[PDB]
Amino acid sequence: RQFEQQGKSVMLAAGDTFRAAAVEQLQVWGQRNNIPVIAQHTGADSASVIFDAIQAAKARNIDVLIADTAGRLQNKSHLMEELKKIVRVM
RNA sequence: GGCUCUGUUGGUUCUCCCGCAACGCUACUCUGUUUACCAGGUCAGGUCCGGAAGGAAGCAGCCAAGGCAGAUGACGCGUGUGCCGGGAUGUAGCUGGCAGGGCC
Ligand code: ALF
Repeated sequence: RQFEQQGKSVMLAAGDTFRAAAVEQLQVWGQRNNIPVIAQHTGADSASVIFDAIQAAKARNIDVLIADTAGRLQNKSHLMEELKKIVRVM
């Protein structure tokens, strides 16, 4: 809504396929803002979803795209490598 | 100014197979101690046979070994990691691009 206020078009992307009902939550937040939200399912690859979200945003000429991520502790290296994979794909 | 679904293509999930790299799981054995005579070995002391030479049954101690524990390698069972790994397969499910219609 903050980015919806000055007239910038906003689209949301769900990057958490791990936690339960995160997709549905961001879909609720997306419905409250009356803006399209791109997500697939729980368990899906996050980097792929975010990638497709950016591609779609480029095709739909979306001004601002916000990409969510899964909650992760810093002491976990594999999740850090996953996030690095997300960035690398982006 | 947005959206949906077809044509084509890129991913992803599930089922099956496999490679590399990156994180995590039992039963046995090594040490800690334990088990009087009635599994075994060495068997002190003592005792049995003998003039002598020497053998003998065998307690304790010790070592296996049998109970109970502290953890060591391979078998057995798993995976929200990376190479968007390589493949098989869906009449599948989800997502994106493009050629676009049409709906507003
Ligand atoms: F949405 Al969360 F940990 F609760 F990423």
